Amino acid sequence: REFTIDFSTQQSYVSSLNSIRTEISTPLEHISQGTTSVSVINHTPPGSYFAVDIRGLDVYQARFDHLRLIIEQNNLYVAGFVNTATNTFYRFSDFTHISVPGVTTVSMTTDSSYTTLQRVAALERSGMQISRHSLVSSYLALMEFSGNTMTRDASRAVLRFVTVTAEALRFRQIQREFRQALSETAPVYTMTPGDVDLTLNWGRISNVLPEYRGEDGVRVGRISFNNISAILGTVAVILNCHECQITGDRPVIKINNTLWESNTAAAFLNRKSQFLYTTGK
Amino acid sequence: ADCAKGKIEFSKYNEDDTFTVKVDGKEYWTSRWNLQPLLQSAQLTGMTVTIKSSTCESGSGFAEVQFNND
Amino acid sequence: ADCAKGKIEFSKYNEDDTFTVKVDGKEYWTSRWNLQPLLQSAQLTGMTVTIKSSTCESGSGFAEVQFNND
Amino acid sequence: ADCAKGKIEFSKYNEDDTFTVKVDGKEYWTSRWNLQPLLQSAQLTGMTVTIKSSTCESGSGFAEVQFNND
Amino acid sequence: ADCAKGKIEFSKYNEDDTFTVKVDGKEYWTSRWNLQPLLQSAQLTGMTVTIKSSTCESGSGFAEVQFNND
Amino acid sequence: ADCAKGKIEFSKYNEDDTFTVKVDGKEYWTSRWNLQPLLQSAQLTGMTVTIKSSTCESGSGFAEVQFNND
Amino acid sequence: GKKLLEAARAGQDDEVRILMANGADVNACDSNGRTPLHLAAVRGHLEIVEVLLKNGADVNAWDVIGKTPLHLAADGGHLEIVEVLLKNGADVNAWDLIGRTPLHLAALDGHLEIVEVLLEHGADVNAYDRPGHTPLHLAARRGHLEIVEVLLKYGADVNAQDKFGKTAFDISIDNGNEDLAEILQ
Ligand code: NA
Ligand code: NA
Ligand code: NA
Ligand code: NA
Ligand code: NA
Repeated sequence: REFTIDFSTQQSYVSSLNSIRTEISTPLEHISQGTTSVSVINHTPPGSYFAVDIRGLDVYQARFDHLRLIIEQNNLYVAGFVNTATNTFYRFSDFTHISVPGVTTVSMTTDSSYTTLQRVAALERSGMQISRHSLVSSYLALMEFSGNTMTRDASRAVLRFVTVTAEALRFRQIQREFRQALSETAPVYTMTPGDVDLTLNWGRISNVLPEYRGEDGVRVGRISFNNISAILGTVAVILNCHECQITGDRPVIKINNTLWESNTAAAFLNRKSQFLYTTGK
Repeated sequence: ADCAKGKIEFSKYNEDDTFTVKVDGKEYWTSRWNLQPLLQSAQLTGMTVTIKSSTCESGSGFAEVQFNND
Repeated sequence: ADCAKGKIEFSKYNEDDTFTVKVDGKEYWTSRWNLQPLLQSAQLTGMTVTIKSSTCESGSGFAEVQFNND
Repeated sequence: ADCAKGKIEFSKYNEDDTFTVKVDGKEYWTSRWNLQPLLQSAQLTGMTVTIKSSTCESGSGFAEVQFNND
Repeated sequence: ADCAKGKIEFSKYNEDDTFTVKVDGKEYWTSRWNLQPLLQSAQLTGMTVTIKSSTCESGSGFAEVQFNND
Repeated sequence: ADCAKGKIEFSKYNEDDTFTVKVDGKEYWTSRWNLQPLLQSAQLTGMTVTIKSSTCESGSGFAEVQFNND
Repeated sequence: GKKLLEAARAGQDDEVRILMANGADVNACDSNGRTPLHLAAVRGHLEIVEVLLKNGADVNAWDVIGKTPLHLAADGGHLEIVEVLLKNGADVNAWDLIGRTPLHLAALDGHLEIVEVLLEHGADVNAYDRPGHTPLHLAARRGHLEIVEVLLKYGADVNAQDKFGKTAFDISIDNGNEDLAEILQ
């Protein structure tokens, strides 16, 4: 499947993300209001991907329209990008299982991880700015990119694009914060530590939310949701956990009417007597 | 003997550094410090604990306890 | 006496290795190291704690505390 | 030898301060104090552990255990 | 003085037996072992910690820290 | 040197009381007692840890480790 | 043995009497050595203690720790069961492996009535634990002002120092029990 993510306006952008979500995921029965929900990605074979045509970087203009992201559908990772003018798919090294028919595939030495991209980009996501202008710059960098090894600017472009596409698809919080940059005032979106943390906890969040049954709160590691609007305002799409499991097999523990990721509670309840701990050096 | 089996109703760190837990309506205390986090963790996670001891009268000491997620 | 009952509003490790918790608007500190992680776990999980001491003036010490779940 | 690999079915703090876990239907005890909370947290989250010991019969002791991500 | 306030960005135990945490873009360390589990638990649960010291210089030691859930 | 940076694939309490983690396909042990619960908490929560040591071959010891939130 | 110690812990006097009448041993230990008298004593079941003792259950019998039924009674605040154990010959000054008397345990848990009954039965007021902790140190620690005032009244040594030189006044300050500190001034 191919979808467009149109950055022309906040409306076009959110519409685009919502359309993608509806096609690739199904709302959780217990975390759904109207047509805004936390949805679980529908099962698809590994290797299944959907293409995202980037549009609207120059509001409503058919300009800067040769970039397509290839997104692995089951986990929403950006497997690579396609320059549709040259018909070339630059694929990350960890996505050799993704095959795009009809294009020249350039298998890269660079893997898709943020650890790598941030390194090559010499750009940390925490504090990373994204604006319409830097997405255009990002687009130009990707279109100028050629090679089997990502460059700094191409990595910066991918960090920005993954954030506003795949991460926004996962997190309504990021969709909300980033979309402000698309307004006529063209402010700058600055990725926050909290935004980064969400992205880093997506699998954990994914394993927990399906168990939610209206508890007074949800705690997953550093992430806390105090009510359903916090959940909905933050998370839009989660992995189908039916990277969901880190260790163990118990998704959650309800403690004082708060649904905790069990691993989180286990991680602060595994301390022995403090006096013995500190003195036993 | 199995003094009590159930969820911990409350726990309490005492001034003499022992630790009390109320299980199935009876209070027991233990002077074993490492049982403090073990018992508090059981209480927080809703584990069923089985307090075991030579004697089992409420307000009695114990140093054997089984923990079950259920 | 029951000095304060409620959720831990903040906890604080002090330079003298004591540990302070604020419960129901009052601060109490304890020099019992064992209580540090137990109070933090209680704070993290929203346990209702009851600070017990013969002196309940905010700022005073305690070494007895009950932990209750909802 | 790797005696038992699986989730902890129950854990038990013993009167002699050793700590027992039941894994793959067999009980094993350890006197390693540090393993108590580590085994209990593994237990609470369903973490697979591998009990390693010289003897694998239920009732054997162990001083080595691997916490797996299975 | 409140030196830094924020979630813990990373923590690190150093060969010289100091435990560093990075809070609000600044690194501070403590050699109080009591604070290691407290700080790491704060880190993994996303508590807001307030590093307090008379010494707020970057890379300095601290032994006072407030923990808040947020 | 940064020997390995990644999630803990397994941890193991060793017979000599040291504690081993497998990170990036290599095993590292530490005799630092403070690190045991911390490393297990990192494993439980999938924290990326960075093992730093003067030798990086599997089987090397370490006494320095960073706990990150990725 | 397990059934007679479960019955004892549950205070089920007719089940204790039926098991005894079917030949269950009155002295039957669990693992860790806990006997039916230990369980009855910790639960304060007076009736169970009297029927066990009048079936010939050993009053001094010791856990693996060296805790006796009079220690378990004392830990649990069970005044009447302390009094009947003493009146059946239980040693007031029995010390566990770690030197803890019943007066130490009572003090530790704030139980003023059994501190007073133990003192009146000849409990050693100043008895030293292995780290040199007296009842006054355990009661200043844990913040039990009423215990600390019943001690002192009975001639407890306020000057007494533990294995680290630390007085009762020290250990109240280190527990932040300012009313205990005042009472110890
Ligand atoms: Na749409
Ligand atoms: Na759908
Ligand atoms: Na889990
Ligand atoms: Na008992
Ligand atoms: Na006080």
